[PDB]
Amino acid sequence: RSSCFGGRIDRIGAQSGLGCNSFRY
Amino acid sequence: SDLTVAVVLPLTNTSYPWSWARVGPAVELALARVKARPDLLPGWTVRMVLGSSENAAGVCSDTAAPLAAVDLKWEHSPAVFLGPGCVYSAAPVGRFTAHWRVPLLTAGAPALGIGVKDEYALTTRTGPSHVKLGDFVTALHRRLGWEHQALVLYADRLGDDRPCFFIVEGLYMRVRERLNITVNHQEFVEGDPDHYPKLLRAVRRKGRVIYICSSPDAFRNLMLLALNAGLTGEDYVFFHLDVFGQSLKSAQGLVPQKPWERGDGQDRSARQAFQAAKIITYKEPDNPEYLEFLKQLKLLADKKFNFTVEDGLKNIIPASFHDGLLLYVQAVTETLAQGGTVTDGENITQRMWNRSFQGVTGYLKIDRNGDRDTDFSLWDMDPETGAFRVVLNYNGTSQELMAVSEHKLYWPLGYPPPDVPKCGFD
Amino acid sequence: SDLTVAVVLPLTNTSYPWSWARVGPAVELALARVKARPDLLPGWTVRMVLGSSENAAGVCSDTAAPLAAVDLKWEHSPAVFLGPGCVYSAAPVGRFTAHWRVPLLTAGAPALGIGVKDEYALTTRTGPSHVKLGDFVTALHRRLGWEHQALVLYADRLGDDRPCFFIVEGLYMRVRERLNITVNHQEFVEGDPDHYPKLLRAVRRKGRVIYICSSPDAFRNLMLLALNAGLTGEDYVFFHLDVFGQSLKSAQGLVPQKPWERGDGQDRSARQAFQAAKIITYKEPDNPEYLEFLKQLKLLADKKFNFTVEDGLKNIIPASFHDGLLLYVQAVTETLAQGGTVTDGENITQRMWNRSFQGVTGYLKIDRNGDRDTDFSLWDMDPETGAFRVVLNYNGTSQELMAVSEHKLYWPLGYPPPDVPKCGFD
Ligand SMILES: *[C@@H]1O[C@H](CO)[C@@H](O[C@@H]2O[C@H](CO)[C@@H](O[C@H]3O[C@H](CO)[C@@H](O)[C@H](O[C@H]4O[C@H](CO)[C@@H](O)[C@H](O)[C@@H]4O)[C@@H]3O)[C@H](O)[C@H]2NC(C)=O)[C@H](O)[C@H]1NC(C)=O
Ligand SMILES: *[C@@H]1O[C@H](CO)[C@@H](O[C@@H]2O[C@H](CO)[C@@H](O[C@H]3O[C@H](CO)[C@@H](O)[C@H](O[C@H]4O[C@H](CO)[C@@H](O)[C@H](O)[C@@H]4O)[C@@H]3O)[C@H](O)[C@H]2NC(C)=O)[C@H](O)[C@H]1NC(C)=O
Ligand SMILES: *[C@@H]1O[C@H](CO)[C@@H](O[C@@H]2O[C@H](CO)[C@@H](O[C@H]3O[C@H](CO)[C@@H](O)[C@H](O)[C@@H]3O)[C@H](O)[C@H]2NC(C)=O)[C@H](O)[C@H]1NC(C)=O
Ligand SMILES: *[C@@H]1O[C@H](CO)[C@@H](O[C@@H]2O[C@H](CO)[C@@H](O[C@H]3O[C@H](CO)[C@@H](O)[C@H](O)[C@@H]3O)[C@H](O)[C@H]2NC(C)=O)[C@H](O)[C@H]1NC(C)=O
Ligand SMILES: [Cl-]
Ligand SMILES: [Cl-]
Repeated sequence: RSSCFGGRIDRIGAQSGLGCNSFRY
Repeated sequence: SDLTVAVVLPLTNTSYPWSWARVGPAVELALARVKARPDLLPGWTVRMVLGSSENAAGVCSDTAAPLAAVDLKWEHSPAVFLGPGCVYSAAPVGRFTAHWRVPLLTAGAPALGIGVKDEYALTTRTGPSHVKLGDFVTALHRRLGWEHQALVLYADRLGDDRPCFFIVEGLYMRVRERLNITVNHQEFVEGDPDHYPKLLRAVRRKGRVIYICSSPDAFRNLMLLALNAGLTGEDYVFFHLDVFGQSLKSAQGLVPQKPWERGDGQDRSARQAFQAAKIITYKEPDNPEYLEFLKQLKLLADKKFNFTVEDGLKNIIPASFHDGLLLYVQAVTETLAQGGTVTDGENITQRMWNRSFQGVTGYLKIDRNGDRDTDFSLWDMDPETGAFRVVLNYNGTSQELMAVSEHKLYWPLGYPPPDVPKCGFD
Repeated sequence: SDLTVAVVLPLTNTSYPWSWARVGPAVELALARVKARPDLLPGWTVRMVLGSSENAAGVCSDTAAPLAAVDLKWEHSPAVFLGPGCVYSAAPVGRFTAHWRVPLLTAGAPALGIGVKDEYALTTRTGPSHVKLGDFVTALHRRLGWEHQALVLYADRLGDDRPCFFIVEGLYMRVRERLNITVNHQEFVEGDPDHYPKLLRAVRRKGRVIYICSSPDAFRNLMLLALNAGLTGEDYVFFHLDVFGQSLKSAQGLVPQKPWERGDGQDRSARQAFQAAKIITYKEPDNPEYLEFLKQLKLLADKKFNFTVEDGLKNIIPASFHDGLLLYVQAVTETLAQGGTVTDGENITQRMWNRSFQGVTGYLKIDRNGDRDTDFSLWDMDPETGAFRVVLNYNGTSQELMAVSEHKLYWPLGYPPPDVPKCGFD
């Protein structure tokens, strides 16, 4: 598992990160 | 001479708020009311073709649902799709129906990305949206002096539709869009005890206004550990993001409402913990048409679907399918009334959008984006009895927080604690 | 009497490594070699039906590609699918073909999740995989004494296939699966200057072994700012995750290789910066069959596809489609040879898996998981000339790092700097 990586392949689960470390969003 | 409605929902699994065992009778009720109304589609015989969104194991599927959508599209050429309600079912079907120029109605699919109607064109959501939860949290913060920092804890079960992720994503994005305060977030795994030291530590380092999206038992255990570690309502407030009231009984009976009560000899400790805990849920519709709809839904589901519709907040999903369907038939009839056809998806959709409507759920406003405004209730403990009750109510269309039955939101200090402690978090 | 191959790739956009203008001639070469071989499918006439994976704007699409897959499946009932190469195109098509019990071959789709063959059953990847990048990084760390902490910076363009995200995911997950060291990560936006203070600060606080997946110019600018802020090869090593060698010319000519050279009077500063920089790429195939394949690919693409195939690492994708197609025809012929049929997807697939093969790319091993082992080169600066050249080579099947032309990987200190500084990062 991971908070950011491994969560399906669909643009629906890539609208905010929210588990990830990002400067965008 | 007849209207073809394609349905893509769970036809066999009855565990979902939008399962067909529960949505099917609500749709039958709506079709029967179209028949009895001579002002809605006079002469048309609205037929329905069904398609299961669930895979071989029975859970809703990012593969079964879009396949079912293609099967119904080429076999019946429907004018409108109904469902799915799962986020990962609804996204691929949504993109198909957007490309097919076919309207899509659903009371599920509350994810942030379905709201991008540039992609999900002609998608109309008549149930809750998770950005609307961000609207409520925004009003809650404005009306309480929290303008700095909040912490969000969320956990899902591997292999589900990730409900808490999408709830937290909607809250996170909308709240920072409107308040731009620091919203810390942390995902955990409920069955993994390794995470509870990390969580408790992260609670006393990353926020004082704390939102937790999790199972009732996880929220309970997290509260017990917060009391055991001396985190009380004087400094901390713990909101349980329990939109379907899973931690509470239905608003019909079962008086009183006790989420901390479990029967494991811990209930005495849990009550003192839950003194710092408030629960956010969808709002039960008040109007008597709802209660009458509930009685007719229970009868029709037991008769034609061999299913027993229990009481609870989850019933607003079948009620919203019901209302959405009538709101669509109105719009089609209006489109036919001005020279359109049943396949003028964009004309039909724009009649439904930015429009108020009266249904079994009471007043429902489709906003400019094609998403129903969502009303929320805030539950709080009465310090005398210890039971939880609605003390605040949020009208999603007007964005107003109204006190409920002259109740007062309980604070151990007499007022909400500051979202940032005294001399920093250290 | 004939075999139907369904293709779902970009039929019109030629910007992709797996575009049809480049993969189509490589496939025509492979079909022509099947015809000329009496040991591969004797008498069969392998037919091809095309489907474009791109949307109306021309970019590869999570909607066009699965729709195209359904069209080809019900119109032709193919025995095998070829493509897509985009991750978001390949994931829905992969779940369809898994459900249709139809094998799928692609040299694209390198994302971590495609590797879950319980879901993407009968999916065979004959091109690179991003977990294989994690294997190379693992070997690089073991063979260099870095067993504590690395930092990963990655950026994408909004609306693309997120290539850098998936590269970094494959690296991140596999490296911690095998070394369990601390891998800090940070996403940025290349065109957003606000991020470069944040990145430079995060470089000097979250790691000394630093991997960057970005465009050449972003990697160059980050290097220039790291020199300007006094970050040199004595303490830091910056790996550019440039798997297709976009920052380098082709290995055919254009001697020498200078990525820091841009013609803006900064090239003098850039060279001293790039003294701390190494570039990770796919390995150019050595074998002379590859060069002959390249000559024939260029001729056939200019003749039958009106396209000009320039030299470069991206050509390993059409070469691997070629090789995977031949590797499949062998398996079908072997399945026919032992009483099977062309639709014994699982039998055919298992003949292809855990199998070594000889193709125009040389030695290629399909592992137990159905994914081709991937070889990587490591480029380094010659401190005399300043030009970059391959100094290390990674064999993916044996996981060995062998020096290249007796070269030495340059270090300003004589050996790699420690992945953790002296008295911590403070
Ligand atoms: C959440 O906030 C919403 C935002 O205000 C509320 O919406 C309001 O809802 C009320 C009724 O529920 C609505 O009132 C009028 O709506 C008609 C359109 O303007 C108007 O024609 C009506 O007037 C007629 O009927 C009344 C008797 O009811 C007569 O006295 C009049 O002479 C006339 O014949 C009716 O008054 C508001 O327009 C509407 N506001 C907006 C901005 O949409 C929601 O009701 C509220 N929900 C809850 C549960 O509190
Ligand atoms: C990356 O590492 C891989 C793992 O070691 C290498 O794979 C090895 O590749 C070689 C050839 O490329 C292969 O050699 C033998 O393969 C046959 C199967 O065992 C065997 O029958 C062959 O033997 C025949 O031919 C030789 C002459 O070539 C005669 O002398 C023999 O008597 C016999 O007739 C051949 O020797 C290895 O088996 C294979 N190893 C594994 C574990 O798969 C890759 O080659 C390497 N790639 C690069 C680019 O370095
Ligand atoms: C009806 O739907 C229910 C929820 O969608 C479903 O409950 C869940 O069932 C799944 C199995 O499909 C359980 O999970 C497992 O999922 C994968 C697939 O096997 C495994 O690899 C995982 O490790 C995990 O064990 C869920 O835990 C379970 N959740 C709950 C709350 O019960 C029902 O099974 C469905 N019932 C029918 C009859 O279809
Ligand atoms: C062939 O494919 C190229 C890459 O897939 C593509 O390049 C890119 O074009 C897109 C437009 O589709 C640019 O981006 C924009 O995408 C959305 C959709 O309009 C916008 O909302 C975004 O804000 C963004 O501006 C990319 O920037 C661009 N990328 C590159 C590297 O050029 C070509 O346009 C395609 N060409 C043809 C003929 O199909
Ligand atoms: Cl569904
Ligand atoms: Cl593609």
